Amino acid sequence: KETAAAKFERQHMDSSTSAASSSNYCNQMMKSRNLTKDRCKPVNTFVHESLADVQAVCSQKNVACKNGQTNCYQSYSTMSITDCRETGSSKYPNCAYKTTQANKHIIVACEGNPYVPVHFDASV
Ligand SMILES: Nc1ncnc2c1ncn2[C@@H]1O[C@H](COP(=O)(O)O)[C@@H](O)[C@H]1O
Repeated sequence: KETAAAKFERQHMDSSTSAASSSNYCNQMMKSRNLTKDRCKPVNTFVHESLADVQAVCSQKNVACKNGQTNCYQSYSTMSITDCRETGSSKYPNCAYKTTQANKHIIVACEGNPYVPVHFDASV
């Protein structure tokens, strides 16, 4: 079965591109990562850094989580990311997304032993 750590990797990791993310990127990735199977997931972020670098965030700057938990961490450095946002005309099963590359600090929630990312909270 798929662990929370694996789900985070599926939903949020894309180390293969540095982030020349085409206009087509979100359309393709939201589908291929199975984020459009049940509904169109409204928003989602992909991180274009190594797994090691993203895992390392769990020992970086501790910040409050949006849900009020205390297990969130902000990256000390900016990271290459791509935000995917569902368009107004997007209609499930044909989910359509605006692709936006940015370089921002990421905030992730971590759990477990080993202590690893399980939720993408924000970018700042
Ligand atoms: N502080 C947290 N620790 C662990 N999981 C969380 C936290 N905050 C939210 N979540 C949930 O973790 C799941 C993964 O989120 P996402 O990475 O957005 O798919 C979501 O269902 C969130 O509601």
